Amino acid sequence: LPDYVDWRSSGAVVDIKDQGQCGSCWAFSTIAAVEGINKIATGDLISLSEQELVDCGRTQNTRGCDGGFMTDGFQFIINNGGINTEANYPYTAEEGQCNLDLQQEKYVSIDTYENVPYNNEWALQTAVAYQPVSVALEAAGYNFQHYSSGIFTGPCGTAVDHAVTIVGYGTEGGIDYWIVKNSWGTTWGEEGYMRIQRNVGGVGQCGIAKKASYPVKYYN
Repeated sequence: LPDYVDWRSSGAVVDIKDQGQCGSCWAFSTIAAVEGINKIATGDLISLSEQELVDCGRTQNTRGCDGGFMTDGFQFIINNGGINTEANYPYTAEEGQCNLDLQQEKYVSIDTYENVPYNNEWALQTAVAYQPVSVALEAAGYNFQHYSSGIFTGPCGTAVDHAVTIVGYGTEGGIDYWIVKNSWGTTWGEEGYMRIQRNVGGVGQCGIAKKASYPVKYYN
């Protein structure tokens, strides 16, 4: 695998977004991964609608601003035959009624999704070498919350509670890291991103390797 990967460098990552006062992170992670594979497979970068997932993608386990799962996000886009753009179905940071007309407008599609084998940073690295990958991690701790620069090495728990998107990886000063795209706006971390320690084993740093998944498009 490559020594360094950064999906931002090849125009596969939309500018940093802010979920605001709403636990919709599963939706931001779903969308960032779909945005990535769409650029990789088709050549065009399009900013897509988190609000559509929040309003229209509710399940037994996925509950808009009350948390959810990227697998349900991917499932919705597959089931619906696509997803609308950010511009057409804008983000409100509030749970609203599913706009059926906007739901019918489809600008990006995915064919399938896959789960990265659990607790396997090597499998995760393999997946990230091909595309941005949706992950969940433990983001509730003071140090994670106040992260501003460098490679985050903890402390943090492992009990997944917040979804982000891995958009690359690398090594600096002998320390391996993942590049994480968060949805807390540009004022958090390294202009919205975090470098977080990689190759620590097991569940990965802050549990990052526990529940990784990515969307699939059959044709390039």
